Amino acid sequence: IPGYDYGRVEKSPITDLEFDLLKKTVMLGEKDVMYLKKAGDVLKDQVDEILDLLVGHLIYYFSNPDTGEPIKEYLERVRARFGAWILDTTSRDYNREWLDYQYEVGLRHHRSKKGVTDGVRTVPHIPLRYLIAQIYPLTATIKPFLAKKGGSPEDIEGMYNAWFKSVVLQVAIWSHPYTKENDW
Amino acid sequence: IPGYDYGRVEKSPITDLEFDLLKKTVMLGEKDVMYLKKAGDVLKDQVDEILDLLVGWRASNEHLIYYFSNPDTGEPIKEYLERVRARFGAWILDTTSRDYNREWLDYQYEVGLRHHRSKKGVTDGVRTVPHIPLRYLIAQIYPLTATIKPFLAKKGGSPEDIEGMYNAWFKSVVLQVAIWSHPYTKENDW
Amino acid sequence: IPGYDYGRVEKSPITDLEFDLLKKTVMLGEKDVMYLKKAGDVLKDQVDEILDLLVGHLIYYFSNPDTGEPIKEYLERVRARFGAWILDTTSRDYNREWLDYQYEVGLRHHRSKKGVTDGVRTVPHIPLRYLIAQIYPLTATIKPFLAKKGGSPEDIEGMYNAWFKSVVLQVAIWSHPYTKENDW
Amino acid sequence: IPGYDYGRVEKSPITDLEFDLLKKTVMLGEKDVMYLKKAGDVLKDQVDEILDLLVGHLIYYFSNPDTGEPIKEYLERVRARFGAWILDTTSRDYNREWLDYQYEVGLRHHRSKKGVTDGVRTVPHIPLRYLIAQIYPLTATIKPFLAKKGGSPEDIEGMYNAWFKSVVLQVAIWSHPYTKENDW
Ligand code: HEM
Ligand code: HEM
Ligand code: HEM
Ligand code: HEM
Repeated sequence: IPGYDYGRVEKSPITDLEFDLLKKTVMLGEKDVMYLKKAGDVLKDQVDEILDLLVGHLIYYFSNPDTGEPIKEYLERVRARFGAWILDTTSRDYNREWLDYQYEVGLRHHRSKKGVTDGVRTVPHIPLRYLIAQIYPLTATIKPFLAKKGGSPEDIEGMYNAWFKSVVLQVAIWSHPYTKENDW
Repeated sequence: IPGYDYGRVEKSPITDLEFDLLKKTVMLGEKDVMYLKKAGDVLKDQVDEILDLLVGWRASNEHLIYYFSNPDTGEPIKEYLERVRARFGAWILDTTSRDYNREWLDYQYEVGLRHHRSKKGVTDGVRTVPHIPLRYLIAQIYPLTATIKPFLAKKGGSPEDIEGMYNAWFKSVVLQVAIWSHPYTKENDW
Repeated sequence: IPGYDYGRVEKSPITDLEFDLLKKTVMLGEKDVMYLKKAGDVLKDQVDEILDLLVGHLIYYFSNPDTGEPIKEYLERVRARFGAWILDTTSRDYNREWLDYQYEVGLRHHRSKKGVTDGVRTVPHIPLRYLIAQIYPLTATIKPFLAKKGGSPEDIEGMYNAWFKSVVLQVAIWSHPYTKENDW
Repeated sequence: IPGYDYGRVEKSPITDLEFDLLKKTVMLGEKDVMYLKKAGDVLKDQVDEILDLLVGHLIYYFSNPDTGEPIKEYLERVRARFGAWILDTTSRDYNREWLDYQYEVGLRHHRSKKGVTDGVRTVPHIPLRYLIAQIYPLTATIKPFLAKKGGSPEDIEGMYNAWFKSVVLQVAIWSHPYTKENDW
């Protein structure tokens, strides 16, 4: 998967303790790690059906800004990495390697690295306000996929809440290159 | 409620269209507005029980008390916790029952400045931790969303009712934090 | 100097803009900052003489209230901090650090923290009316010391007026814990 | 100066006595404190010239590790703090405040906080061996600047040796987060 750089990016300037504190704040515990891995099982085999809901109004950020035309090759390549992110979110251990890639992913929404990974000339920057807003649809979208394979509501809620915790935590990490020095 | 300034704050530097776009991004529709108002009914009469989970000076609040504290001594400011708790109590019902209009937007922006070094501590005249880091505001989206759901369900009803109320609350919390981030983010990055 | 906490106190609940507006109102400009620093030169070597005029209708507030007896220790320790305040007033940059200490000093006249710094059992509270009244003697007392080393009357007036501006500004800050919520 | 945190950092886990013993071992006495302050006079007005020799052999540690490309903003911001360190080394009183900042500076070479201050993704860790080796060039580089303004060789040697003592003492402090528990 071109540009997919999990495990191959530089050290994010967030410390291990600050990360641990962040996981504590979103209440990401051992239970959620289990629920996440279980979401990975439930979602593994529905990724394309998830991808069709999300990536294949914010089309604009996949576009050439001067013409407003979307970049097919940008959408395809990001979609593929997003497909991997679905399973990275569920199945990776949320360790320094994970933190570093989440930070990378945040830089790629940011003017710092947006468009660079796919070599496209695109909207340079995704405003923070939309990254945070997106927490809702990207959280809520997953839940029908978590439930389709049945099980217990407490299973579905545990998986769902763990996913929710991860999305928030990710966006919390991503905000670091968006926020003023000292305000993060 | 001292410091509670809903309807009495200055114009936030966010336009009406950017706000509307933000509500559209979190998918805050007329269904959610209805669900929010219905959460207001379900929650109004459980606020103190909600407040005890989140904010008091005899609450249950966790790794967060520090931001209610004197930084040099680490001691929490009882009067800060009580006054904020009262405003938080009103915020619960403001979140459910207010119309999400310019007046609302302006107060959400105010509330974000009050977590920010710009106005934290000023409202209660306390000498406190000057600034709540953005990372924690965003992280808090989860516990402040998830905490509400048992209270939405206690009075029974339909799961689709509870989910509608719950999701609307979720949308509001995200939208609020999205607004609050504006004084935290670099010029042009919001 | 025990209790002398310049640079080591918490954030006063006064904003940077409200402080700047306050300096604007007392007309504290770049000229006064220069004149203040020059007062610092003129006064540093007369502090003890200054202190003997001021601290070594006030005495009651240095006293045990039940017996009316003054607390030697309290007077000695405050005098020392006052000695430092003379030079802090002239030589510090009037920035957030300064503002925070002025606010601290106001709390120490207030029932909020009077007596705490020196661990004394004393008159709990200095009434605001006397803090404001004291603006005059604490301003006017300094002027002979500003003039003793000679120079130009315009020098002496510039130093004197800057000192006057600072004393007012300080008391203006101190009033915040004395005034009703919303009335400051 | 962004990130420049002298006087604003937490308590280093080195005691006052262990610090005093360290100054005793490098033979940092009252004479050196005087010589240091005199170096401060001699160097204050040559800092940029000094900075151009050192920071604007080990560029890699200012770099992105994956690409080896140096981070201009990292070099700029560190250079500015280094400029302040030159004058902090000469002019500060070597007290607890100073010790705490030296410890901070050592953590910033260490994997514990390297890159965090400037939010850069960089080489995570400066190996201890290079911190110690650097004692020589960072000591010897200063001496022509100490001599340029003339004076006595005994003046230049006193300033030079005091600088030498400080650099060693600093690195001695910095080694604490690098060394095994109990071996420092
Ligand atoms: C309104 C908000 C958002 C918009 C408009 C947006 C759009 C984009 C775009 C254009 C890219 C590719 C950026 C580049 O490298 O040039 C991208 C990458 C990605 N986004 Fe977003 N995004 C948003 C928020 C989010 C959120 C909250 C998540 C949650 C994780 C997310 C997940 C991803 C993933 C997984 C990728 C691919 C990352 C990779 O390269 O591995 N996005 N998104
Ligand atoms: C989604 C996240 C959050 C929500 C929904 C929320 C809600 C609120 C509300 C409603 C208020 C009072 C507003 C008013 O004065 O009218 C408030 C104030 C406050 N909250 Fe938060 N809060 C959040 C995050 C946080 C975090 C992470 C902390 C860290 C402990 C925190 C600590 C405080 C403090 C110290 C105040 C007093 C602020 C001040 O000095 O004015 N809050 N919060
Ligand atoms: C009638 C008016 C005043 C009375 C009775 C008074 C008395 C006192 C007392 C009892 C203290 C010790 C407070 C404590 O317990 O810490 C004190 C501290 C002090 N006062 Fe006043 N004061 C008055 C007005 C002023 C004014 C106008 C100034 C001008 C700046 C001033 C300057 C100071 C200073 C510098 C200190 C030491 C602050 C520190 O702790 O560093 N006072 N005064
Ligand atoms: C081979 C050895 C060294 C290398 C490769 C190196 C490189 C660096 C780097 C990359 C930084 C930025 C660190 C950060 O991310 O915060 C830095 C900061 C700094 N270095 Fe070194 N350094 C070395 C040894 C030394 C020595 C012996 C000194 C003597 C004091 C010194 C003085 C400084 C100073 C003063 C700063 C800025 C401290 C501050 O943030 O205030 N370095 N150096």
